[PDB]
Amino acid sequence: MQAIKCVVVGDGAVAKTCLLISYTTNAFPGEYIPTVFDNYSANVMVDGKPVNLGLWDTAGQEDYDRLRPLSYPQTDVFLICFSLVSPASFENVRAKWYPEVRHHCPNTPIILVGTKLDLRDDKDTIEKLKEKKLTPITYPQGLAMAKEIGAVKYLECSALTQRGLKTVFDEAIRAVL
Amino acid sequence: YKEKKREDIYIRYLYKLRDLHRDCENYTEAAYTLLLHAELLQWSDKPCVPHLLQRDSYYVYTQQELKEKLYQEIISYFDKGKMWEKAIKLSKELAETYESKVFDYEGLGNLLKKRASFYENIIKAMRPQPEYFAVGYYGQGFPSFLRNKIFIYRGKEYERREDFSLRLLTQFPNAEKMTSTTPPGEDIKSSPKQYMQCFTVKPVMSLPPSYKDKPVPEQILNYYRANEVQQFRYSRPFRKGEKDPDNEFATMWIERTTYTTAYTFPGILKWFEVK
Amino acid sequence: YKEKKREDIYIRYLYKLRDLHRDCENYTEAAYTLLLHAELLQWSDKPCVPHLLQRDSYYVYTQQELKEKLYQEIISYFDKGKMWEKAIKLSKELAETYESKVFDYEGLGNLLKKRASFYENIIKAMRPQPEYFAVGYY
Repeated sequence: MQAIKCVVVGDGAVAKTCLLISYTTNAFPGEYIPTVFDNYSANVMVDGKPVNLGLWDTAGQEDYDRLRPLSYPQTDVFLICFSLVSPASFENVRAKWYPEVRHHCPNTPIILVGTKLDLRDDKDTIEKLKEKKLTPITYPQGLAMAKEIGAVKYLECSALTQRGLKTVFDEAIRAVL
Repeated sequence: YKEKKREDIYIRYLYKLRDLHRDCENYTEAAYTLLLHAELLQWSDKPCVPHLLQRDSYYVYTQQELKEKLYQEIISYFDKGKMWEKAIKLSKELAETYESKVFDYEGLGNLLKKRASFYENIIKAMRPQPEYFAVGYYGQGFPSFLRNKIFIYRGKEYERREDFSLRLLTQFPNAEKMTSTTPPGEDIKSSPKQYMQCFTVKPVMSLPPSYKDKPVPEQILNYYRANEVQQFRYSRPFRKGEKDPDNEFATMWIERTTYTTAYTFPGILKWFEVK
Repeated sequence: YKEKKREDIYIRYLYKLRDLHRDCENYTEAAYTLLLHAELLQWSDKPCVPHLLQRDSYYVYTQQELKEKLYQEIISYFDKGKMWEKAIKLSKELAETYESKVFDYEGLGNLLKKRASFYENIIKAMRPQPEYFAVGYY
């Protein structure tokens, strides 16, 4: 029996914690109960044997860049995160998140993950982004960024639908495996 | 048949079900069914009816002897069923019977050997907990005992909800999933096109008797977390008040849903209708 | 002393007699005496008096623990004393105590192993009967 370290970062405008807690709770979509504390954990089998799991829920704003990297050491995998509907998130990740992550741990299997997969095709959200001159960025350029890092995988999921979310985490666990 | 009280055919299909469960390797459920068979017996000597004298082998078989054989089998089942608490429980009466009615001390020795092994198994290793899901069947195309019904399923040790949902869809055509998970649909309380919904629920803690204050180790409690359970709850998120930006704890109101079913997991069936 | 009820010195000479009987290898009688000692104890937790806290080893020794140790010793004595009926009898309460008060299932396992051995010994082999004589002193 064993456990796995796995950190998750990202800008605070996407609420990755919602995704994490919904997954760990196994709750109905859009029915998660948000707790008060971070750094969730779970115990899942992906293949062969069940494994313990621990998710490092890391606050994403710039200041905590002094405390966040101290948890990076000996993390089996890290999961870089963004919002598929936030070009600003893309700026931050390709510019700040991804570079500093590669800096701190140049040696770690990495998976890029989308968010608000439904909102990527949300017509009202798309028209709002157009009238706000933001782009509901699609997959292929995300794939291009993934190739830019050459991450062991890149996936896109959503919280309101949990689509691929299990696939996300199974890929995450099998990354070590 | 139990309602009709015609016991012999009841036993016949009981054994049928035992065959089925062994085919499924559901050792626990097979053990329970075979126990219901054994429960009819007594520790008396006279074989009262040949009804209990089944077709497997037919000769004298005093109720005492057949009860012994059944208890041995059930003990073996629980042993490979990894449920040693019931194993020890039954072992106790079996040893009682050996030492007070038949006085075959060799049986005492073997049985106590097994009981020691059971205690070792309890204390040393650990066992995964099975997730428990609630299944609400709705519509009209469902069978009579399924239409507008709600069941609780003793899923596998590591059933992610949607895996079990997929398995249930495999059980059924019209595999569509509802999204108003809590409330039923009145139209679908009569409509055809069977509607369902599934979600994990919380196994409400049992009451280990004579255990309320003693500083007992965890292992027995972790066993009681999932097994010998009849109460199940599900929390209901709800926004009630102002949705101020920085805060959500000003609106959280949980409409928990407690579920009681007539029987106690684990049982003869891996599921049961909510009562 | 028992008449005078001064229990501590009573225990002292009780242990003296236990030493004597072991010297004679009268396992049964040593077991009985040590039992009379153990009988004073209870399955409670609080060590009520240090009187029962003898000179052999002196620290906390909750009555529960000392009673356990004595019962183990008496079980061993009866085992080599070839008197397994009393052995099984005491084993029963000892297992009761383990499973209902301390919940150390390892002790359950070892004790039940021994009890099975006892039952085997009863059923399998045989034991000679001691002749009994009447002595009239005059």
